[PDB]
Amino acid sequence: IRVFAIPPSFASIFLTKSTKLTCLVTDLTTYDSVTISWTRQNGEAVKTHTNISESHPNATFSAVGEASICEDDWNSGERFTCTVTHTDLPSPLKQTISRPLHRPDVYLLPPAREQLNLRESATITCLVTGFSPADVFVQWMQRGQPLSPEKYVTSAPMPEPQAPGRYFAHSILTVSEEEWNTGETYTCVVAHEALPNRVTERTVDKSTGKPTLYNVSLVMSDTAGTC
Amino acid sequence: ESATITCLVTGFSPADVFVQWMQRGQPLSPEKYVTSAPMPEPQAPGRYFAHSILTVSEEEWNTGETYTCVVAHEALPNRVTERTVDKSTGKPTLYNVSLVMS
Amino acid sequence: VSEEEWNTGETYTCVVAHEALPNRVTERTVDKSTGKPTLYNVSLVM
Amino acid sequence: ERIVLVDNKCKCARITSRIIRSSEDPNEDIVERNIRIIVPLNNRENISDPTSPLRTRFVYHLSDLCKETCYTYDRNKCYTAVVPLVYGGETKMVETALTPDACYPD
Ligand SMILES: *[C@@H]1O[C@H](CO)[C@@H](O[C@@H]2O[C@H](CO)[C@@H](O)[C@H](O)[C@H]2NC(C)=O)[C@H](O)[C@H]1NC(C)=O
Ligand SMILES: *[C@@H]1O[C@H](CO)[C@@H](O)[C@H](O)[C@H]1NC(C)=O
Ligand SMILES: *[C@@H]1O[C@H](CO)[C@@H](O)[C@H](O)[C@H]1NC(C)=O
Ligand SMILES: *[C@@H]1O[C@H](CO)[C@@H](O)[C@H](O)[C@H]1NC(C)=O
Repeated sequence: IRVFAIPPSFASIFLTKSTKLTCLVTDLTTYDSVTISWTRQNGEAVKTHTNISESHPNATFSAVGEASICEDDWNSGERFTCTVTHTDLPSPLKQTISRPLHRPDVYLLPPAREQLNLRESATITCLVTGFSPADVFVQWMQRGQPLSPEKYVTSAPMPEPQAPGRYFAHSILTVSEEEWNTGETYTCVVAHEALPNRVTERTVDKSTGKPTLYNVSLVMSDTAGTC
Repeated sequence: ESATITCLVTGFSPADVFVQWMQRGQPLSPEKYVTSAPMPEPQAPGRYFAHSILTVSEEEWNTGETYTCVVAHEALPNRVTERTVDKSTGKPTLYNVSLVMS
Repeated sequence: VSEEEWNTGETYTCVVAHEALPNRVTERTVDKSTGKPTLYNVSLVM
Repeated sequence: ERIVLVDNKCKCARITSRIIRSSEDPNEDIVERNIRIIVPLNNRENISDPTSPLRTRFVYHLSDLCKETCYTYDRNKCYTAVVPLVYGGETKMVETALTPDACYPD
């Protein structure tokens, strides 16, 4: 009988386009179809749990109050409460969750040259910094197709020493060094609250970067007005 | 507004990495730089990666400064590996300037 | 080292062991590209 | 084989980058920017106003033109002004065509 109330993440409200306001109760007694009420100030209760634990070898009966509601509902930030009606514990379990901006400086870095010299692999990170709070969605774009979650890893956000309010999150894209040599445009896509389009598109490739040679060519032309 | 240098560390299997930042050959305060906790890469489950982030003023970066990043780990041959960059740490950036009076 | 090796530009790091070093060891790097600082060539064609 | 990143017409800049393909070796291939910017060298500071003096100082902010009174005329657009005309006591203001082949009746 675990007392836990977890809210969804702002990365999930765009990745899945759905929200679930749940009372995470695990290690419950082996009683099927328990009555768990997760009601807000308005009074609506979540739907009964389906496709969830009913009998497990570890006896961790996970009774979760999952229900598909509007994504804008939790954006409005109504207060949600948990009410537990269980036969083993007559006393109900009560817990309440609630929610309390800077432009996300999502800026992109090229791979180091020593990665190229080693010829083992190449790494690209999107330095997602200067954003508050930690809720952020990081996704990778290449060849016009979303990369599988296996290939990339996004770290948990950490407090920034320079700005206590603003946080930073880093996510590396590890690819074969032969792949980066050919142009795949390695597009970086992010989502954050204090952002106009909800998407900022950043791009790094081999075409754009610090160049080895600069030929700036000017002609002291007299025939003007034709360019 | 600032200059941020990312210290990318990959390949430590015991998952216990310690990173400092030294400027001008002297150690820096732990407040300025922050090091993330290790977590494994998907390519190599055995190995782990961690990042050290230092934020410094852009004007100080314009002046030639070392900002050496050093990584301490058991599996290193000397147990300490230090790497450095600079404003001109890259390729010499050859020019090919052309001016025409035609 | 061989002259042809230096043209290939391997790192050749140097380490020193000492008590007075706060890290007890420090590293330096020298390559073929450690010099040649922003060499320019400008063509004035009429 | 070159990607034209930015082609601003008034500054007449051509921001384009090319990569020289190297031989069979580790990658040290040269990345270049093929920028070719053209000066009018005789246009005036206020491009719309014909009565301006010669401009000598041409300021080319390369980062700015990627994303300010502009330098050279564009044949696609019209840079036109109004000039007074007199047949006698009366004064009439008539729009004029500063450059040909741009505002020609088509
Ligand atoms: C000098 O450039 C300025 C722009 O900085 C222009 O002045 C105005 O331009 C608008 C748009 O063409 C006109 O509607 C106004 O009538 C102009 N102002 C005046 C006082 O005429 C213009 O291109 C140039 N100014 C002049 C006087 O030619
Ligand atoms: C710049 O250099 C390349 C070769 O490196 C050449 O093909 C190109 O024409 C040069 N640019 C100009 C404007 O001449
Ligand atoms: C730049 O160097 C190339 C050789 O890589 C040469 O062909 C070209 O003429 C040079 N550009 C000049 C002289 O403007
Ligand atoms: C400029 O430098 C390049 C690089 O070596 C060279 O190939 C080119 O011919 C040079 N041009 C002139 C005019 O010196």
